[PDB]
Amino acid sequence: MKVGIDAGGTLIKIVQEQDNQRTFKTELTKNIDQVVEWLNQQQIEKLCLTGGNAGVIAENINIPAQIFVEFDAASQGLGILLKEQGHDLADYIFANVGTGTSLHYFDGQSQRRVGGIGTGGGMIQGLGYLLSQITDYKQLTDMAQHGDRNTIDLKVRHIYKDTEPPIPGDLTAANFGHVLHHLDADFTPSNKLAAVIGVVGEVVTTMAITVAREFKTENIVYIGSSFHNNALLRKVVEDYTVLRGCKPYYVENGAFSGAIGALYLE
Amino acid sequence: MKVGIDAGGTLIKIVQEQDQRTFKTELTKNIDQVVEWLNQQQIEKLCLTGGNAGVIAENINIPAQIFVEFDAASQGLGILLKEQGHDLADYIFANVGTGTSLHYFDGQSQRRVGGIGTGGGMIQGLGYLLSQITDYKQLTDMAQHGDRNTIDLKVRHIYKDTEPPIPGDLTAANFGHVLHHLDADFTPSNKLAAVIGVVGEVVTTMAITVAREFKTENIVYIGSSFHNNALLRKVVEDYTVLRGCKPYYVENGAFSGAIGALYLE
Ligand SMILES: Nc1ncnc2c1ncn2[C@@H]1O[C@H](COP(=O)(O)OP(=O)(O)OP(=O)(O)O)[C@@H](O)[C@H]1O
Ligand SMILES: Nc1ncnc2c1ncn2[C@@H]1O[C@H](COP(=O)(O)OP(=O)(O)O)[C@@H](O)[C@H]1O
Ligand SMILES: CC(C)(C)[C@@H](O)C(=O)NCCC(=O)NCc1ccc2c(c1)OCO2
Ligand SMILES: CC(C)(C)[C@@H](O)C(=O)NCCC(=O)NCc1ccc2c(c1)OCO2
Repeated sequence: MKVGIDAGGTLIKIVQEQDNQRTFKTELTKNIDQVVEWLNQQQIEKLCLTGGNAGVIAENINIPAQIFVEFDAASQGLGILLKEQGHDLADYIFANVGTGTSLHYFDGQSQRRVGGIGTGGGMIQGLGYLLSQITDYKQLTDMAQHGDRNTIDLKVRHIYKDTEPPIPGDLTAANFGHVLHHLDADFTPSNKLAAVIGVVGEVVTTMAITVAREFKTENIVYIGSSFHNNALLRKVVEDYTVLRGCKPYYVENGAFSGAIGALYLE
Repeated sequence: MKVGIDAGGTLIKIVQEQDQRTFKTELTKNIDQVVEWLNQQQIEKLCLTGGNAGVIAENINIPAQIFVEFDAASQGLGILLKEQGHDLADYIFANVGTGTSLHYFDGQSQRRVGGIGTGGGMIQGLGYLLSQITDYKQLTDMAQHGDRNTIDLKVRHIYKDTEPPIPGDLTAANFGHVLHHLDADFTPSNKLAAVIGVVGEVVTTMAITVAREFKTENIVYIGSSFHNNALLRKVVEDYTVLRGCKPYYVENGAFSGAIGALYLE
């Protein structure tokens, strides 16, 4: 068997290949000791590593392992998954929405990193904690789907009132920009959490359409685990990608692009 | 006298000219008292811009020309840059207000090249949610000597002891260190420093991205979001220089739109 590991800041993504059967395992980066141990109990024909914690694994296992640069590995894996699922895209932006967010332009034969921003899943978790005292990711994300942003976010029509805006009125003018018009309010943990995800999705999508235009593609492929159990984030990103005339794509097992890629760079 | 007013989401910026200009600011909140002041005054020419120009116009008892904010801001900025001894053949400008709007100026005119709702309004609102402080002077002041280190995550923190493929001192995930420091103490300074951080960083990233697209090294930052907030100016200044671009701040750049309303007329 063959194993691929993308050991990120938050999640360790593991892909095992026997015959042609794939196994897709996720594990916490916090529990990296139990990944190293599992690995040490296994019969492995080939081990390929990538991600920020790849080296922690590599220095505590009993076998050699090839190590790849995660930008390369993610592009390779995502090419594999896009093909298999029927997407045949000449070019595209891809946005790896992980703990942080990295943005890449794939021109048809290779990738180039073209931007990055620190708004991603880490912010959802961290800023989510500070506003809700919720540490559990499922709990945090589920609760945010129950939320309404309208008392928190300020729209363009709120600013332009009864006059004609220079950009459409329903757009977000200012994330958290309505909070001070609603100080009579509670600000419920759900509402606050939807606004966090709101701001994270809008920033990511904004940067992505921006570089899409810069590199003259209209296809944007979103990946990373930040979308798992977060319909809200996936909605926010999708709607605004379409609103600005780009085509968004999500891919089955998108979050393992890295782990897959590492296997097929060997 | 001639009057130019940029009535924003949060602040109303007033410029009076006799001969010689006067700069004055008031809260959008208190728009009523701006209208009262316009109504008692003899004015040769009143020019309006911004989202609340309409609210002004329909409550004043005199006529008023209304100009579009992006054109006016561009025009006033050009004027202010020149008066302050700059000759930039082109530039990005980043109007950082309640929300942020980004423009490319090619030497003759401006195009909007994007925008983002991370801006002064988010500082105020998210900073209220993290701290319960509503007074702006106070909010921005608490932030100034905060420490972001237990809150933000650097690339070096993800990459541990191996060589990262981008510089390790870079922020990797805003608020991304929070869960590794659950052992109390998120203080209001550190939290507010982190809000400013994320807003400075998002704004600048957008700015330098459009600066590359449009092939200019010059980025001019305006808006009242920089008032009483050295840390926002620092965060933005440093990341811009990091990315190869030249940052510029402009004395009274918050009044760009007000000034421009007067000289499009
Ligand atoms: N079970 C989970 N526990 C914690 N976070 C989760 C979970 N499932 C999804 N997430 C989300 O996924 C995000 C991380 O996604 P991902 O696996 O792409 O990042 P990473 O590769 O660990 O980080 P990076 O590659 O930026 O170092 C988390 O911050 C969180 O928002
Ligand atoms: N005295 C103040 N009161 C409230 N907000 C202020 C003040 N001074 C600066 N600000 C900041 O500036 C922002 C407004 O920027 P501005 O350029 O005036 O935008 P707008 O045109 O939308 O009013 C506020 O969101 C706040 O962050
Ligand atoms: C694992 C990665 C680090 C590749 C991933 O999480 C990522 O790309 N994160 C975002 C990193 C980034 O590009 N940040 C942008 C940034 C923007 C502004 C900054 C800054 C950093 O440092 C200080 O000012
Ligand atoms: C006064 C203005 C509205 C001109 C100024 O505050 C501004 O330009 N704000 C930002 C508007 C913007 O470009 N927003 C970006 C945005 C990004 C994502 C969005 C979205 C809007 O609506 C829903 O998803």
